[PDB]
Formats: sequence, C-alpha cells, structure tokens
Amino acid sequence: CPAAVITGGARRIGHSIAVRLHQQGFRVVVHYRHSEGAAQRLVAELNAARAGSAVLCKGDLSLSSSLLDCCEDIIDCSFRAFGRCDVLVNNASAYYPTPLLPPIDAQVAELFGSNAVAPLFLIRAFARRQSRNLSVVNLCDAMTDLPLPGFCVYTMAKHALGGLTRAAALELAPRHIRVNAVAPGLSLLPPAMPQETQEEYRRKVPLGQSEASAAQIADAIAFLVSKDAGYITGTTLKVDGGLILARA
Amino acid sequence: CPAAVITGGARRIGHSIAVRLHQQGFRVVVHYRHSEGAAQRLVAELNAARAGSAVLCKGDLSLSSSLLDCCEDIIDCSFRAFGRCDVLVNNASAYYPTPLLPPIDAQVAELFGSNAVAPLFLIRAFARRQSRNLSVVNLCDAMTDLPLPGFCVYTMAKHALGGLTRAAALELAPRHIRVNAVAPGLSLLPPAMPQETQEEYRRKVPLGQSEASAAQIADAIAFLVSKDAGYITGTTLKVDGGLILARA
Amino acid sequence: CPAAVITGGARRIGHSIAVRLHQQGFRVVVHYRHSEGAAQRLVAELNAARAGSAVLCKGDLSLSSSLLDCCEDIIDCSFRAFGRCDVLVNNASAYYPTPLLPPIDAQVAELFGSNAVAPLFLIRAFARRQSRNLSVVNLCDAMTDLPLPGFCVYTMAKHALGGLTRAAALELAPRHIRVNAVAPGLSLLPPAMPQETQEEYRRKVPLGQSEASAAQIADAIAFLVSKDAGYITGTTLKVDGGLILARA
Amino acid sequence: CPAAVITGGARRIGHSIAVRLHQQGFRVVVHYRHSEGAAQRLVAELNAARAGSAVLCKGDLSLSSSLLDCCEDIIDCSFRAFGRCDVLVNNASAYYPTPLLPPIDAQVAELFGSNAVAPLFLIRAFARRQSRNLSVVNLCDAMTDLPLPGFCVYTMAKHALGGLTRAAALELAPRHIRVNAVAPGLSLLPPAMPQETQEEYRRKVPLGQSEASAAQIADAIAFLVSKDAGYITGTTLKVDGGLILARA
Ligand SMILES: NC(=O)c1ccc[n+]([C@@H]2O[C@H](COP(=O)([O-])OP(=O)(O)OC[C@H]3O[C@@H](n4cnc5c(N)ncnc54)[C@H](OP(=O)(O)O)[C@@H]3O)[C@@H](O)[C@H]2O)c1
Ligand SMILES: NC(=O)c1ccc[n+]([C@@H]2O[C@H](COP(=O)([O-])OP(=O)(O)OC[C@H]3O[C@@H](n4cnc5c(N)ncnc54)[C@H](OP(=O)(O)O)[C@@H]3O)[C@@H](O)[C@H]2O)c1
Ligand SMILES: NC(=O)c1ccc[n+]([C@@H]2O[C@H](COP(=O)([O-])OP(=O)(O)OC[C@H]3O[C@@H](n4cnc5c(N)ncnc54)[C@H](OP(=O)(O)O)[C@@H]3O)[C@@H](O)[C@H]2O)c1
Ligand SMILES: NC(=O)c1ccc[n+]([C@@H]2O[C@H](COP(=O)([O-])OP(=O)(O)OC[C@H]3O[C@@H](n4cnc5c(N)ncnc54)[C@H](OP(=O)(O)O)[C@@H]3O)[C@@H](O)[C@H]2O)c1
Repeated sequence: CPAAVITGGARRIGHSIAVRLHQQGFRVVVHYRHSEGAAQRLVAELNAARAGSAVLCKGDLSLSSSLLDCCEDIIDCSFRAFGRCDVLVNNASAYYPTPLLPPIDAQVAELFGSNAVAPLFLIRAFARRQSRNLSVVNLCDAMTDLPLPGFCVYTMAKHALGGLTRAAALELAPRHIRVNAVAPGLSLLPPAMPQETQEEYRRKVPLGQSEASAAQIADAIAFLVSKDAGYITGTTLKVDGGLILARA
Repeated sequence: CPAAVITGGARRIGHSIAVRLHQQGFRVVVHYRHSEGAAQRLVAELNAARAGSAVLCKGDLSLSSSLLDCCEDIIDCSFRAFGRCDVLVNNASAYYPTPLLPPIDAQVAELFGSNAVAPLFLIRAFARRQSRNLSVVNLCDAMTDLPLPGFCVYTMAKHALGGLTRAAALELAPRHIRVNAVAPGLSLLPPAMPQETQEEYRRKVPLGQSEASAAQIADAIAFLVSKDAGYITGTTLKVDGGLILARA
Repeated sequence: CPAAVITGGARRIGHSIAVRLHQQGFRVVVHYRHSEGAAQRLVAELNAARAGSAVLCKGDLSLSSSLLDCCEDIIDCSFRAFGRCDVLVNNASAYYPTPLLPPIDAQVAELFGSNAVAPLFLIRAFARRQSRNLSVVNLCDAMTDLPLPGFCVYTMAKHALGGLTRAAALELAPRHIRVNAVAPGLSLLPPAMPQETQEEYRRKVPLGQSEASAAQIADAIAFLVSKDAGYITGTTLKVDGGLILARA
Repeated sequence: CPAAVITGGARRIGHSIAVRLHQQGFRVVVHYRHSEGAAQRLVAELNAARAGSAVLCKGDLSLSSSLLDCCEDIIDCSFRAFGRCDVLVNNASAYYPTPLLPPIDAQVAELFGSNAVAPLFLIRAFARRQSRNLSVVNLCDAMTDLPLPGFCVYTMAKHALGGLTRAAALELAPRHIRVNAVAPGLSLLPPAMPQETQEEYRRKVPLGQSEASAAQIADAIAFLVSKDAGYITGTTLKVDGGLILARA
C-alpha cells in the first residue's frame, strides 16, 4: 500500500484530502502545527478503519534556520511509519493581509514558508529519498491572477508555488515523479465570517452560487494522484466554478 | 441512461473516448466524415455489447452555408436516437500547414470550421435544446502557445476554441452546463509518419519520452465529464507529460 | 519615408494611430468601410500638412468569397500610393453580442472576418510583398480573458487574433517582420451610451477611474512600431489601467 | 527633475538603465553590492555630465534580519540626495543553479531576497514615502514559463516577482503609482561563458539570432517610465525576439 504525506491535513481541505486518499488505500501522514487535537482525532478515526494506516507529524513550515531539517523529517516520517512515500500534498498554507500602506518579516517568514519554501524543501527531500506512481500535488489559488488588495505577500508566495509546480515537474520528469497543482477558487470560508458575508461571497460563483466543498477539492486531488493522470505533470487544475471568468 | 456526442469519434482519440464513455453507461452518437468503415465497425461493436446504445452520423464541419444546419442535425441526432443529449465532445479536427510564404480561404473554412465554428454551433444547439450532469469537453492543443511554424490557421482556430471554452463556460453556468477542455501535447502520431521521425518526436517528451495514448487522453475527458468534476467549468486540462515546459 | 496601413482608421482609436504615425513621418493609408466622410476629412488634413502623405482605401473585412482579394488590394494600395508598405496596424473590428441562448453565421462572417481572418490575409499579403523596420501591430482586447457575457463570437475572434500575433511573430522572424499587439482594457466608449452608464464603466478602472483616451492607446502602438522596440516581437502590450486585475 | 533608483545598476543591464534614465533628465541612485569600482565610475561619469545628478548606495538584498532596514535606506537615499523618488527599478538579481537532485537555505536567501523580497520591501518603502509620474519597473524573465532545469529557486523567485508586479499595481493604483515589468528573454550572456556556448544560445533567438543588448532592454524600461505609458500599470512587457515561442 502506497504512503501519502498531507501538510496541514488536520482540518478543512487538508482533512478532506487525507480522508479521500485513505479511502483509496493510501497510508496518509497527517502533518500539522497548531491543530494537535484535530490531527489526533483524524489519525484515530482512520486507524480505526485500518490499523496502522495513519500517523501524525508536527512541524512549523515558516522560514527559519530549522525549516530545512523539519521538512526532511516530515518526509522521513512517512518512511518510518510506512517504509515509503508515494504522494506529497502541499496543502498547508498561511493566509492573511500584508497591506503595503499602513511584524512584517514574521509575516514574510510564515507566508512564504508555508506556501512556497517548505513545499520546495519537501519536494526536494521527497525526490532524493526515492514501478509505482509517485506524484506531488500543490494547493494553489485560482484567484491570484486577480490579486486581492492587501494580500501582496500571500499572492507572491502562491505565484512562487506555481513556478515551483512547473520547474519541479520538468526537472523530475526523468525520475518518474509527476508534479501538479489544484487551484480552488472560492472554497471553505473562514468559520468566524458572518453568514451575511459568506452569502455575499457564495453568490459570486457563476456555477451554483456556492463555494467548492472540501470533498470537491479532494476529488480533483484524488484524480491527479491516480493512474488516470499518469501522463499529467506540470499542470494546474482549476476548480473555481467559473469564478475567475467574472468581471468586476 | 445519458447520451454523449463524440465528433470525429470513428478512430484514434475520438474512438477511445466514445468507447470509454460507453463503458461508463453512456449512449453514444459517433460522428464522422470519411471514416465510414471504422464508424460502422465501432457503432456495431458498441451495439453488440449493448442493444441500441450507439448510432452514427456523417458530416462535414468546414465553414459553409450548410454548417449551421449540419451541427443542429448532429445534436438532433442524439435526441432522436436517445431522446436526450448530456455530453458533447468536440474532438473533430482538421490539421495541416498553411505557410504564410510560398487554396487558403478553403483551408480557413475547413481549419476554422472543424476546430472552432462547428464547436460553437454544436454547443449552441446543445444548450438551446436542454437534474443531471450536462457538460461539454473541447479538445484543445497544449502546444499552441508555441506555434508550430507553418500552422498559422490551425493555431488561430485552436486559440478560438480556448476562447469558446471560457466564454461558453461562464455564459452557460446559470444553465448548469459545464464547459471544459483537454489539451494534449504529443499524442497519437500520424500513421504515415516514419518510425525514425516518430522516435524523434517521442524523445522530446520529458515524462517517459513517449506520446500520450488515446486512453490517457480519454481518461481526462472521462474525469471532466464525471461527477468528480461537478464544480469544474471553464478549465483546460493539460495532458502533455511536461512537453510545453521544455525550451528549444 | 515609410508607409503604414491602418484598417478602420477613419475614427476613434484608428484615427488617433493614423495621425500619430503620420506625425512621426509615416505616409499613411487610411482604410475604412462605412465612414468615408470621416476618412476623407482625415486624409485631407494629413495631406494639408504634407502633400501626398495620405490616401484612403475602402473595403469590407467580413468573411466572403471576396475577402482574400480585398485584403490583397488594401496592401496593394500602400504600394501604389507610396511604392512600399512598412507598417500594418490591424485595428478594424466588428463588436456586438451573439448570445448562445435566445443571423448567426453572418455575425460569424463579420466578427471573425474583421477581427481574425482579415488580419491573417493582410499579414500574409504584407509579408509576401516585401534594411528598414517592418512590423505589424494587432489591436487586441485585454478583457477577453474575462469573456463579456453574450459576446462569445467576438471573444473567440479576438483569441484567434492573439494566436495569429504569436504564430506570425515566430514564422516571420526570419523575414525580420515583427508582429505585436496592443490590448486596451476600457477605452473609447460607444458614442450613444448614456453618460450614466459610461460613468459606471469608468469608475471600474483602478488607475484614475477613467477609460483610456485614443492617444494613450496610440502611444503604445507608436512604441511597438518604433526602433525602441526593435527586439520586440510576438508580444502583446496590455494598456488597461489595471482593469483586468480587479475581482467581481 | 525626477529621481530614480536602480538596484544592481553598476554593470550590464542595470548600468544601461541608469544611464538611459539619466539621459532623460532623471536623477539616478546607483545601488550595488559588490561592484564598488564600477558604481563609483558610473556615478562620476554621470555627475561629470551634470553636477549632483548621481549618487550610489551599497546594500545586500539577500533575506536577513537587516533586509527590511537596508531596503528602507535605499529608498531613503534618493530622498537624502534629491529630496524625492519618482522611479524604482528592481533590476538587482542573483541567478545560479539549485538542482533538486544531487548551502540551500542560504541560496534561497540570496535568490528570493534579490528577486522578490527586497523588491517587495523596496516598493513598500517607496510607496509609503510619497502631479508627477510615479512608477516601478521590475526586471522579470520571459523564459521562466519554460523552467530552465536546475534553476528551481531562481524560477520560483521570478514568479513571485510577477505576482508582486500585479498585486502592487492594483493596490497602488489609487495612490497613482504604476507598477510594471520588463521581461528579457536572452540578453547579456555570462562574461565567462565560452563563445562557442554563447553562439549556441544566440542561434536560438528567432529574431536575428542575437541576444538583446542592454540598450534594447533599457528602451523598454524608458518607455514604461515615460508619459507614453501613463495608462499602463500591472503589465509585463516581454522583450525576447520571439524566443519564448519556439518549440524544443
Ligand atoms: N479555503 C479556500 O477558499 C481556498 C481557496 C483557494 C485556495 N485555497 C488553498 O487551498 C489550500 C487549503 O485551504 P484551507 O482553507 O483548508 O487552509 P487553511 O484552513 O487556511 O489551513 C492551512 C493549514 O495549514 C497549516 N499552516 C498554516 N501556516 C503554517 C505554518 N507556518 N507552518 C505549518 N503549518 C501551517 C495550518 O495547520 P494547523 O491548524 O495545524 O496550524 C492550517 O490549518 C491552501 O493552500 C489554500 O491556500 C483555499
Ligand atoms: N494526436 C495528437 O498528437 C494531438 C496533439 C494535440 C491535440 N490533439 C487534438 O486532439 C483531437 C484528436 O486528435 P486526433 O489525432 O485523433 O485527430 P485526427 O486523427 O486528426 O482526427 C480528427 C478527426 O476529425 C474529423 N475531421 C477532420 N476534418 C474534418 C472536417 N473538415 N469536418 C468534419 N470532420 C473532420 C475526421 O473524421 P474522419 O476520419 O471521419 O474523416 C478525423 O477522424 C483533435 O482536436 C486534435 O487537434 C491531438
Ligand atoms: N474602445 C474600447 O474600449 C476598446 C477596448 C478594448 C479593445 N478595443 C479594440 O481596439 C480597436 C479599436 O477600438 P475602437 O473602439 O476604435 O473600434 P470601433 O470604433 O469599433 O471601430 C472599428 C472600425 O473598424 C471598421 N469595421 C467594423 N466592422 C468592419 C467590417 N466588418 N469590415 C471592415 N471594417 C469594419 C469600422 O469602419 P467604418 O467606420 O469605416 O465602418 C470602424 O470604424 C478594436 O480592434 C477593438 O477591438 C477597443
Ligand atoms: N542577462 C540576461 O540574459 C537576462 C535574461 C532574462 C532576465 N534578466 C533579468 O534582467 C535583470 C538584469 O540582468 P543582468 O544580467 O544584468 O544581471 P546580473 O548581471 O546577473 O546582475 C545582477 C546584479 O544585481 C546585484 N545582485 C545580485 N544578487 C544580489 C544580492 N543578493 N544582493 C544585492 N545585489 C545583488 C549584483 O550587483 P553587484 O555586482 O554590485 O554585487 C549584480 O551585478 C535581472 O533582474 C535578470 O534576472 C537577464
């Protein structure tokens, strides 16, 4: 049975992805940073259906002198628990404003680290430790071509992640490792956001006036790691219900 | 059971797609132009497997005074044979050089008709004649961004098809019809091409140094039509083994 | 002195380009279809500043059996008047809705003809009839990525023109003919449109809440035809005040 | 007289850009890190032509605890020597391999700092310290869509810069600051590269089989800072001689 690492897999989209891949035979590594309780409950729920089919792994993905080693360990964790690592899902991601006009480098460290630099180090480590079906799926953002005002640093990071998806896809093709991305448009809203506001956002979606559910995002991810996407590498699969096509 | 129309579905990619959707319970209308034999052998094979599950339809898709009605009849052929039409696959495509420097308007009529205008009329007829899962999949070309020298017209047509995919996607969103596309890189080579030449082409693909099989392309189309892509509309799915990433 | 052909140069943007190039020393061929009077007033004004520096030319660019020859004559017009043709500016364009749901092929003929096919035949003739600084500038649309609901055919046509800009750029490079494009976002509004509606459009522009003047667009074209863009080919220059960057 | 800041302006492209803006009346800050001799000679050359029209500023743009402060001083320099800053050219850039398969974070610090994070901190400072004509121009890379194997981190950083170009453009529009980019394809080759190798690279450029000269790149930047681009913001101007258009 193939093993999969899911960053930020304790809740929301990452959680849904960890469950989908597990439902498909995958022995899923549930990485987290602050959501220990949720990660613990997930690993228990999964291992309940299948003994030793899940383990958790804690690690801060923000930029720092320890990041590199942490990423090596996150990957090494999959090998200790399952003796292999077939899939890596870079889902973990910080998201908040960094307005240009009125601490910053701490925001830079967290935004750039989780969205771009960690995935890089993780992909790198994942590759050097490697037939079967090896692949990486990066979680992008279909709306970054339309930069949300005040989110410059996050936007930059996601663009860097996009560049990493293509650079790694080409460089790793010879190693039989596919590298793709799933770019949601509007998906799980912030739980604290007022319903009125959530509704205003849902109505903007051309297809169904609704955000993508975590399961619909996981549908796309399951496909890219499946055999049905065996010739697919370097592609970013948009799942936005046509949101990016609408004009202001 | 649902019904799907596959233009140019008598052989190669279009054949693999008709077979695939049929294997998933679809009733198929196999359109063709000159591949009368294959069209017949396929429609019979499918009917052998399932009585009254496949019909055929002959037609030219080049620009002309009779194109509009031809497309209406192709779609109408699905409603007559099965009383319904849920999926439309725009696979039919003319492909050949049109060098700017040493008949042109005839080439423009055939290249643009098959690759863009016909798909336009087809989607139009399809949408006007329409819960279920209605979707359209256009067959694009991942390499049209790197214009093959001498294929100016073909390239313009495919580009028009991409605009069609997104324009229709948004416009038909309220009608619950999803419009997406699959963009192969190097797939089935011309049967007349010498092996030496075919091998020079295959070797350029980063992932495995091989062209995409028809089944691998059929895989992406099947995914975009499946329920696993219910939130996807207006997206082009590249299936090129990283080909578009390599520099000359 | 170099000669330039400006399609649809009788009024608005095309008129401003014509004048701008003339002011830079170009001998111009003001082409029109129905605005003979505006064309004549322009050609008259230009020749008053420099004798024999401007001639007008009439022709319909819609698809028809006469299109190929008409485009040939438009280019042949530059050579008859000035004995040369150094610059081609594809600005003439048909623009109106073509909703998918409640004559079409005549709309296709006009929208595809003026926006895509005529430019292809004109570039073809221009290239075949050829150191200096030879270049072509296609007038695109920055918002065609966010398809305006109900303008499917127009959008497809402009995409085709984009595909042409690049295919021609690469294929004509060995002939030292550069092919580029300018893509306005919101420029000259319809003269009939109510000031209320015009103002609602203006306020959407992030940079100044104003549409682009004909001159500003002229500035971009002038730059692309100049020596200052001698290494530029196959590029599309966006001029939208950041309009394409805003979210709905 | 407006004042401009040019990072990495001591040699090659940055040197040519500084000279070009200076010729247009611009008071140009020449930033450098290691090329003290060169920077000193350029400023002397410039002042010699116009007393007090040039000054230099030293600063490492790699990621570090000092970067934020350093970038602030770079912008501050323009205000100290000219009491104003109208133009920022983010030209400084590290470029070298970081292969995925056989110190890394130190490479990430140098590659991401110079190409993406410093520009971010510089634009941030620049905007906070501000009619006239304010604009930023980022030096991008037209080929980063075709990731050069082995240059992953450099590629990711340039992608982040492209993201910055668009996010900043939209966010600073209300403040009247235009943010654009110039993307060279093949320009000045490494001085130590053998001619044979240099020739191989040159022959790949479709337009003239030659790399772009620093002056041709400088031309594009001079246009984007000029009044002739007053409506232009958020656009990346490719200057590649058609290179990005050729298939492998
Ligand atoms: N939700 C949407 O609408 C939407 C739309 C487009 C794209 N996306 C993208 O889709 C993916 C999933 O979105 P989501 O909404 O589920 O994400 P999210 O809820 O924002 O969660 C990201 C998770 O990753 C972890 N994380 C964040 N910063 C980290 C850091 N510095 N170090 C280590 N872990 C860190 C956190 O885990 P802990 O809780 O364990 O700290 C956090 O729960 C993301 O990459 C996102 O950008 C989401
Ligand atoms: N093969 C590749 O490597 C590759 C790469 C990128 C994209 N694609 C795209 O993928 C799709 C399938 O590729 P393919 O290689 O299978 O295509 P293909 O073999 O060229 O088949 C095109 C089919 O469409 C029909 N057709 C051609 N011209 C027509 C016209 N004027 N009017 C009506 N029907 C016409 C033909 O039917 P009859 O045989 O019945 O005459 C033919 O079977 C195409 O849209 C193509 O552009 C293919
Ligand atoms: N205005 C904007 O906001 C905007 C925004 C984005 C892009 N654009 C693009 O910028 C360019 C110039 O815009 P514009 O507003 O000045 O255009 P426009 O006013 O619509 O003018 C198009 C001109 O082309 C000619 N024309 C139209 N249909 C024709 C046909 N079938 N055959 C031959 N000639 C035909 C007309 O000439 P006669 O008057 O002689 O009949 C007309 O003057 C166009 O290519 C447009 O797509 C404009
Ligand atoms: N040359 C090409 O073919 C080409 C092609 C595409 C894009 N470009 C882009 O065009 C721009 C100019 O290219 P170029 O070839 O002239 O550049 P380059 O010679 O590579 O020089 C970059 C300059 O920036 C400075 N620099 C590098 N790393 C730095 C760091 N960590 N901190 C502070 N300064 C640093 C250096 O200044 P000191 O010497 O003072 O240390 C160096 O001279 C770049 O942004 C480049 O990416 C160039």
